[PDB]
Amino acid sequence: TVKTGIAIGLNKGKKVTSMTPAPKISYKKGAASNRTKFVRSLVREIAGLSPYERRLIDLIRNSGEKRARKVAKKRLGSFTRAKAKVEEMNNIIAASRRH
Amino acid sequence: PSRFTKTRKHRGHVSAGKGRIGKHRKHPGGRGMAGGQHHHRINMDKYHPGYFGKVGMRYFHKQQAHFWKPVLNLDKLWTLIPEDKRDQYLKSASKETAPVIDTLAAGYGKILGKGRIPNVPVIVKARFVSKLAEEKIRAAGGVVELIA
Amino acid sequence: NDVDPIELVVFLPALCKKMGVPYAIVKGKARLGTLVNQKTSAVAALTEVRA
Amino acid sequence: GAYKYLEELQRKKQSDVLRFLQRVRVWEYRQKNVIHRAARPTRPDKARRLGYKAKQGFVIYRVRVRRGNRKRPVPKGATYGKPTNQGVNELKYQRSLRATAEERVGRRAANLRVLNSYWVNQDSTYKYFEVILVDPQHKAIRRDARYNWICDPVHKHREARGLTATGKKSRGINKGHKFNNTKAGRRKTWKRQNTLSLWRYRK
Amino acid sequence: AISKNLPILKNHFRKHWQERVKVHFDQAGKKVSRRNARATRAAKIAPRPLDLLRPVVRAPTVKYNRKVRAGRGFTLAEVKAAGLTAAYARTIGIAVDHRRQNRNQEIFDANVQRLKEYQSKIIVFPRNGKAPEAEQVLSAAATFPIAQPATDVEARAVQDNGESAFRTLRLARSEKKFRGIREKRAREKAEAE
RNA sequence: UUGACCUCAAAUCAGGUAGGAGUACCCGCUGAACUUAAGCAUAUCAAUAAGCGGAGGAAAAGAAACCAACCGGGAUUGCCUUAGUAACGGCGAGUGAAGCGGCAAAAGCUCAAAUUUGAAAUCUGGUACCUUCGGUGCCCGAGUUGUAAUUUGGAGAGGG
RNA sequence: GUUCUUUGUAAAGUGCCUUCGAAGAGUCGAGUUGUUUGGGAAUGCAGCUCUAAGUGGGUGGUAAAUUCCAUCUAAAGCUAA
Ligand SMILES: [K+]
Ligand SMILES: [K+]
Ligand SMILES: [Mg+2]
Ligand SMILES: [Mg+2]
Ligand SMILES: [Mg+2]
Ligand SMILES: [Mg+2]
Ligand SMILES: [Mg+2]
Ligand SMILES: [Mg+2]
Ligand SMILES: [Mg+2]
Ligand SMILES: [Mg+2]
Ligand SMILES: [Mg+2]
Ligand SMILES: [Mg+2]
Ligand SMILES: [Mg+2]
Ligand SMILES: [Mg+2]
Ligand SMILES: [Mg+2]
Ligand SMILES: [Mg+2]
Ligand SMILES: [Mg+2]
Ligand SMILES: [Mg+2]
Ligand SMILES: [Mg+2]
Ligand SMILES: [Mg+2]
Ligand SMILES: [Mg+2]
Ligand SMILES: [Mg+2]
Ligand SMILES: [Mg+2]
Ligand SMILES: [Mg+2]
Repeated sequence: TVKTGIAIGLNKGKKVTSMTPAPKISYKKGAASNRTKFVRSLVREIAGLSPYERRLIDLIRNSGEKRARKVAKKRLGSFTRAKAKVEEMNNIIAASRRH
Repeated sequence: PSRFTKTRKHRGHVSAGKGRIGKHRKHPGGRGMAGGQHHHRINMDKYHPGYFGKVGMRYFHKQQAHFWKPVLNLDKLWTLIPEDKRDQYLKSASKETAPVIDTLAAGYGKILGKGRIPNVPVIVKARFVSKLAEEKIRAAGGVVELIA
Repeated sequence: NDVDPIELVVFLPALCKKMGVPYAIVKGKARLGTLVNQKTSAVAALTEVRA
Repeated sequence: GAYKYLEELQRKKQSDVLRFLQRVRVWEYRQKNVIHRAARPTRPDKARRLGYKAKQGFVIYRVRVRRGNRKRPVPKGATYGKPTNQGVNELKYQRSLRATAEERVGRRAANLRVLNSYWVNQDSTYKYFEVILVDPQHKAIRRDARYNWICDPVHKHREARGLTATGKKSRGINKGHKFNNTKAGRRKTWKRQNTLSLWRYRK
Repeated sequence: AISKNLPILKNHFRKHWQERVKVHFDQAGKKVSRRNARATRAAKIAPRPLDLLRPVVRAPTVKYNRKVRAGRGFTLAEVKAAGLTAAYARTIGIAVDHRRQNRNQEIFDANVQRLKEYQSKIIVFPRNGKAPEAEQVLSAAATFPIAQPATDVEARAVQDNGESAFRTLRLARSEKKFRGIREKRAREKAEAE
């Protein structure tokens, strides 16, 4: 990431003395927050799975993670959300009776 | 001003210089660029070849600052040196204490090699340089220093 | 047991179970309000009690 | 506190508990009047998030708005123009149902100021909203400098002028290249871009 | 209406453009009004230079990155290094910008230095004192002008090492162009069965 | 049987508030066609006229879920530019911004989400007195389904 | 400028170490439809259907998968010139 000093090429740009400014408290907007982790776990206990989450668990158990990811991409917006939802569903499956 | 216009002279002449047979009507050929392909095709093909159709590829959200690179030819290469010091650098053309020229500070991105420079070493700082420009600078005994 | 928007207290049994806090679903937010000198309270807690 | 639990639970709208509550509450709201005063917020955490406080001068109104497109009100579907404007049945009313809800609520309670609103329920025919309103004449609001800004006359019918959250959303009031058409006002930007500026010494 | 050999014009006057024509007849009146407003603002505010001290800042977009200019406000790091708090600087006439960040030691040092010069060249009056008239100067920007940093010396010795700067640029461009394909080739050549 | 609570009502109940006008400028909704394309349907006129709702002395916007790709800028607005350009378009007629740069003016901020829990510390109203754009005392009431203080991401909080 | 006032062992700011650091949901986002935009495999807006997450989310002007990077912090609010 150190500049090469010339106006073309991979790390193009002027060589300057870097500083590494202090980290903003933003960029931590989606942080861990034990409080919210506890609350989310408790709410997941109180309210169970959505119908599509139950269907995704059934698909993971029977027809495979690829089919589950396809159905999750159809249900949710995008492929990344589908992957995250399938990972959460199979974590739920693991944390269920088949520990 | 109005008093020097031909319409003052056309007072008293019925057609105002616009003809009796083909008068001054509203839009006898259509408005604007109408008929450039149909009844103004001759005036389009002549004096405007290439007008119709597409010719290359598109560029969404093009920023000209990305392509900002003003070119300075070697033929000047010295107007960037102030006139007061120009003579004393032209004399005493020494490889040591050669004048340093910041072309980027002068406001140029690339140095081109059109002209020929006197046989005086000059340290040229540029973002980009043409091959012949650099060759002539080294022949004159200077060097090109790449900057950003 | 009669909190009109029930979401305010539905998690309370599960939270009490998770933290090991004894809880009773009792009759009357008005009764808890009489406990705490309010019209209604919807909850009442004992943390420290005399010997 | 309990508001974080309310917030997280409210996001599980297709869970069994929230489905049951949705059914019961949508039936009750459909039984009540189209616009009716709500004694308290149905979602108190959401009301706090949107600015509501449990003090005198804060008012909640529940409102029912018909769902779907905006059919062109032309008689017999005749538009009397070019085919590009013959559309009747697939026109979308470039303003939100939430905006309609709070506009009707403001018209009803013209003495109050619409502070905010939030979705609470929906069926096929209706969408249900709760509108948070402030009494600018109440002394509890005229004092309490955190809220007496809404007592200024410049905030009359902000829901009618699109100055609430849904109003700014519908007007497209956001920063960035995606909102070049609507950043300082769509019509204002159009006027600026279609104004011919001539100086004394012409440029 | 395509006449004899003339350039194709693009005059956009097909709307009701005469409904929106702004002739700046009030250029002189507005200049007088701006001068009056500046005079009354200078009189109204305490002896104070009619604007806040602004930091030195590097322009983006290489068309302009060669030059330095006044920025919005000093960063929190710059204020702390100059020895003030942001709240106090905002009240003693320093623009503070929480958004700008310091990644360039030269610019950071220059801003800290001009903050120190500002503190040395201003007099903060006591809240409950005598406060003699201090001969208000109208421009902190004029008091502390922004200087373009000097990069090199007027004359220097030639240090040609046979580098062929043109070849250097060509090779850097080619290395950037083929970096991904060479990385992919290395990955498939280090397969190790 | 009595006393609450919740919800919902009534009163020429105590005190208030809204309507309507103006509408040059402003914030939105709705919304054409004449016209141009030498015809004409997409397009253009025009996100305009007409219609409707809502303000002020300005309005709106506004302190980045911004711009950028830099050696990085740093709320919003406006002017000069960018630029009749990138781009859109029976790629026809036509249309058409934005970053940077100079300048005018500059100003920054606050809620929700925190247990005050050794003390609802908060507030409307009535009443009495007073030095009355209000204060003090008392009394109801609001409020624990949360009113104060404390914190707003630039941070900040709890301990030492 | 001057006088009664004295606020208050009340409020605020700053260094060091430690543990933390709550940050907005039928919302973002996606599909489709209509409208609109210079925004072009879709600029904003709106209807309907689906509907998130928290080392997340949005953006990075060619759709997609994979891997990085950069930059901000939406779905709440006030503010003079
Ligand atoms: K003729
Ligand atoms: K019509
Ligand atoms: Mg004659
Ligand atoms: Mg004649
Ligand atoms: Mg009440
Ligand atoms: Mg409808
Ligand atoms: Mg009465
Ligand atoms: Mg006409
Ligand atoms: Mg025609
Ligand atoms: Mg004709
Ligand atoms: Mg005709
Ligand atoms: Mg009109
Ligand atoms: Mg008025
Ligand atoms: Mg003004
Ligand atoms: Mg305003
Ligand atoms: Mg902020
Ligand atoms: Mg800006
Ligand atoms: Mg030009
Ligand atoms: Mg147009
Ligand atoms: Mg504090
Ligand atoms: Mg937020
Ligand atoms: Mg429309
Ligand atoms: Mg890209
Ligand atoms: Mg505002």
